[PDB]
Amino acid sequence: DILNEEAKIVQALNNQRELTIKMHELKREEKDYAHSYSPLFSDPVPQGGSIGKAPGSSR
Amino acid sequence: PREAAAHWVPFEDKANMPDNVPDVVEVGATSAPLLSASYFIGAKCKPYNDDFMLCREESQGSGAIDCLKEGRRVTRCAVSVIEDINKSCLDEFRLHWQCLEQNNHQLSGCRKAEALLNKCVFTKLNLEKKIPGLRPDEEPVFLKKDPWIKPAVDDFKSVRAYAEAKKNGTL
Repeated sequence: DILNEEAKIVQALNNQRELTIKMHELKREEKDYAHSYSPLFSDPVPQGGSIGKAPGSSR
Repeated sequence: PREAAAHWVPFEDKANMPDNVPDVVEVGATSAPLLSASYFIGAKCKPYNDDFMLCREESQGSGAIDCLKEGRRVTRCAVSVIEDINKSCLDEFRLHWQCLEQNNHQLSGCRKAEALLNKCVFTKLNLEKKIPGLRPDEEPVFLKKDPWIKPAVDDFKSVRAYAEAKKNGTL
């Protein structure tokens, strides 16, 4: 009855160790432009400055 | 796109277009003839000008060399318009752009020669001068009677020709 209450605590601490190692991996994972910039307007493509615009300036 | 400043030096190059590009007639019309015949070269050559700018859009940064074949045709068809308007109404076209030579090339100051020219070209060259983007129940501005903005001096030749066209009944 004491070895099982050992193993419960050790299971509950290896759960926290794996929880930390996961949450440290989750930080260095790269993130989408829709999550790490504005959600609305998910493109990085500008089309900026359109009053005297020349066709052929797009690429 | 930006203006030359701080001691710009103009230079020209005596050279020729290469062999593979065919020769093209260029427009010799000046700012008042070109601004006069602008609406009629825009009426006849809408799909050619549209083809040129649409090609230039689709081949980005290609630009110059890859839509040359179509910028041939826009210059050719506008030369066709101005040759036809010469041979049709040289006198009234001349009346219009000689009016536009004064008054800062403002189109606001030459209505009475413009009416004569628009009638003569719609009668014979059968092209009409229109303003697009203009939804109905909005009068086009070169049709209105008593505009607020009148020129300083009506030129004399077009007032006389306008009164003579009233008396002839052609107006």
